[PDB]
Amino acid sequence: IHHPNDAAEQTKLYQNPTTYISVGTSTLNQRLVPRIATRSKVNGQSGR
Amino acid sequence: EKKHNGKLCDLDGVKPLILRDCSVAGWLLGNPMCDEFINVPEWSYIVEKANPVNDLCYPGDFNDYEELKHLLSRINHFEKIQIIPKSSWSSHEASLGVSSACPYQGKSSFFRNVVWLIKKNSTYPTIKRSYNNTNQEDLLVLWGIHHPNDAAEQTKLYQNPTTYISVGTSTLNQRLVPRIATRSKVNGQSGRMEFFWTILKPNDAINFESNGNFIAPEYAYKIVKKGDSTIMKSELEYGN
Amino acid sequence: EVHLQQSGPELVKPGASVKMSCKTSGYTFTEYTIHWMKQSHGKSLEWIGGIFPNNGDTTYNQKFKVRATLTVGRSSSTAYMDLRSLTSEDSAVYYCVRNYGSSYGYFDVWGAGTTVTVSSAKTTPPSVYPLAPGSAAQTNSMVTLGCLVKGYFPEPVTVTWNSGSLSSGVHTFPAVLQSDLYTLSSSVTVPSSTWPSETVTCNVAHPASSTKVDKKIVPRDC
Amino acid sequence: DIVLTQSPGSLTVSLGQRATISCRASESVDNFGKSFMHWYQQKPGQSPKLLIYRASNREFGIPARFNGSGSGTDFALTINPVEADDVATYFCQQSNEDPRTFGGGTKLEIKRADAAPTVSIFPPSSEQLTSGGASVVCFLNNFYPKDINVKWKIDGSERQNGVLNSWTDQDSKDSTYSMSSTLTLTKDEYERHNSYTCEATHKTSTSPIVKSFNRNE
Ligand SMILES: CC(=O)N[C@@H]1[C@@H](O)[C@H](O[C@@H]2O[C@H](CO)[C@H](O)[C@H](O[C@]3(C(=O)O)C[C@H](O)[C@@H](NC(C)=O)[C@H]([C@H](O)[C@H](O)CO)O3)[C@H]2O)[C@@H](CO)O[C@H]1O
Ligand SMILES: *[C@@H]1O[C@H](CO)[C@@H](O[C@@H]2O[C@H](CO)[C@@H](O[C@@H]3O[C@H](CO)[C@@H](O)[C@H](O)[C@@H]3O)[C@H](O)[C@H]2NC(C)=O)[C@H](O)[C@H]1NC(C)=O
Ligand SMILES: *[C@@H]1O[C@H](CO)[C@@H](O)[C@H](O)[C@H]1NC(C)=O
Ligand SMILES: *[C@@H]1O[C@H](CO)[C@@H](O)[C@H](O)[C@H]1NC(C)=O
Repeated sequence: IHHPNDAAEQTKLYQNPTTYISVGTSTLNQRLVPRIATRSKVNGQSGR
Repeated sequence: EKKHNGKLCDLDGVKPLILRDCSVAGWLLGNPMCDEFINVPEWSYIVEKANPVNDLCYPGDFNDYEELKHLLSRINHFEKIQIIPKSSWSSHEASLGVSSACPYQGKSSFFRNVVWLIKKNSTYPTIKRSYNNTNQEDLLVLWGIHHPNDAAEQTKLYQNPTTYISVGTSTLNQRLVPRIATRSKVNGQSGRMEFFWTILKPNDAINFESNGNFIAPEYAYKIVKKGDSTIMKSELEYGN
Repeated sequence: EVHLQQSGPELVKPGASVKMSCKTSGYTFTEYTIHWMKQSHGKSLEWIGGIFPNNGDTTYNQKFKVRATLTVGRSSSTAYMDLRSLTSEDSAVYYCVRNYGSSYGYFDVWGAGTTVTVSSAKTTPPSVYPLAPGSAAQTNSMVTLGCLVKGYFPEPVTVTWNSGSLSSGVHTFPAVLQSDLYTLSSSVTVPSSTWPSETVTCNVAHPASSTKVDKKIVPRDC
Repeated sequence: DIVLTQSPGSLTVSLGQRATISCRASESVDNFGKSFMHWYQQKPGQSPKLLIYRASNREFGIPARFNGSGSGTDFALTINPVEADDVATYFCQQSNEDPRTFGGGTKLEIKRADAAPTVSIFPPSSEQLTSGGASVVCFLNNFYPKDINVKWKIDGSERQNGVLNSWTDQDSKDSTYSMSSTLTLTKDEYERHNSYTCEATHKTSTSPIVKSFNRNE
């Protein structure tokens, strides 16, 4: 899952303001949401 | 050896931190009942009763509470600093954030090391507060989240129907949402507070951002000396 | 805050007994022992003794074991000392402090400090006298004012002017021996334009004699 | 019984230069792995306050300029930098075993630019005549250093009795001293002399500044 730096990037790379990732197998149901925040820069990239 | 003096005194000449009634959660958050444990000097070990009397005055839970107490076993010194000074909140209102669950000379009061921000002029502008740790030693911060009783209160204190709290450091990304529900009344207050904590390494920054239900930190905890200590449970008192 | 008070200044003839007091607040009286010290006009410090309020355990220095006595009243959370066979050697100040550790720790907070003195001499109310500035050397930018206290006993006396409205040029002076009398002077800095536009009054308080003197600095006239 | 000897007795450093204070002990004050010697500071006219406890750790609220190091029998305290708000008397205390003992104290003097004293001559007031006495006093403020001699002239005749000079501590803002030379007098020597003045010699200047007054004015 890619967590963008800010909402500006979210529209820049994915065009969807609110996004979800759903993975479903026989024994795993999972809704994943991107957790946008302001973080420090490690390895030169703020996103995580 | 089957005999003991029966007292509880210092080890190797350094007096232990004897928590009388409040506990680790109460002392670190700054419970108004025990203000004698602020600016505490170096200690040998931490002594707290099995059943503390003044622990988490306002109802709620301390996230990773047992994780933090494990770190306190290896820390022998704590220092308070002005990470985010008060009276710097010119938009949000910091002084009125007081609850009747915490009495202090008959006044409603709150914790010393956290501040409860509420709306001032029927508006709650988003805050982007960041602190960079210039101190060489490791730095400890802690904040909290307020869960209102119902939607009526949410508009009453924060004016934002949907609120979020985002905390971001080098090794922590976190979106927090208020979990409104109908709960029982403990300590006289239905609402609950879930406090968090994290360790800030030197030359690292922690960024806060929220538009409601936020509890900004007031004093941060330096980690000066790291040694060996234990958090023992006993009802004994100092014996000199 | 763990601020500790004491009693006021004490006067007594030599050979009698005195009883000083120390008030504790803002912290648990049982945990921390209370110690006492003596300072002879700032030359050095000796440790007198300490008392443990939890069980009344007392320890003393061999220099004062003969006459020093320490007692604590848990009900009032106060500590007292008793002195026996007072002598002019004992004319000094004393400090009420709390030791943080247990015979190895340090003294964290110190009290205000109660000074004592012994003399056969009775007490004398203070007498303040006017001290007007010179009318010859009058600079339009700078002028000095003061009033001197003469003939009082014993120490100390606190002085403040205009209810402490000004604290820029406040200069106080220690008293000097003169025929076993105690005298001191004080002076502040005031702009020339502001004087005598507003009234100036220097006030002296003597707790021993309970005298409150209100005095007005009259300008000098040729 | 550890006896503490502290040297130098009086330390003098201007603003900004490291100030090292040291004291030694008879036997070692180190036990249980940590040396138990505490450093105390007493500002003039104030109760002493703790600076350094256990000779290494610094109390909260004490600025980080105060550094203390030591081991065994010798311990040192260093202050970087030094400003006007540092004049006080410093003590080192041991706590290895009772009784506790203190050092001999150390005044911390401050070096600065020399200042010419502001002498002003004052006549005795009329209220003093009613009391039956007399007192003419000479005021000397804002000068440096403390080394000064005050002199009295009585109609061109040097006089020496009744000299009352009161010293004072160094100021915490501009680091200057103040003087007040008081001459007690009464009704059998004041009414036979007319000229009274005070002159103070100082290394800052060359000639003694003279301020004089006369009764018939
Ligand atoms: C007993 C009962 O619930 N009946 C209500 C009575 O509570 C109500 O008064 C208000 O009710 C709310 C909801 O519980 C709180 O109890 C209010 O108390 C305060 C508090 O003292 O804790 C006031 C305080 O000022 C509040 N904090 C802020 C930021 O202002 C806190 C805080 O909002 C809550 O703790 C979080 O949920 O609440 C109390 O005044 C009265 C009046 O409406 O009506 C009775 O029927
Ligand atoms: C918190 O603040 C500190 C200091 O303010 C930040 O330190 C930064 O560290 C880097 C790496 O050393 C510095 O880069 C280098 O700076 C020097 C001097 O400017 C320059 O000559 C080099 O070419 C290189 O660019 C950076 O300048 C420095 N930041 C400063 C001095 O402001 C630290 O990064 C901050 N924390 C976070 C999370 O950003
Ligand atoms: C709130 O803002 C309005 C302007 O929109 C202003 O007139 C009012 O005085 C403000 N409230 C307070 C308490 O200042
Ligand atoms: C104090 O100085 C000593 C050596 O003089 C040094 O080892 C130590 O790190 C210094 N302490 C602080 C806190 O700067």
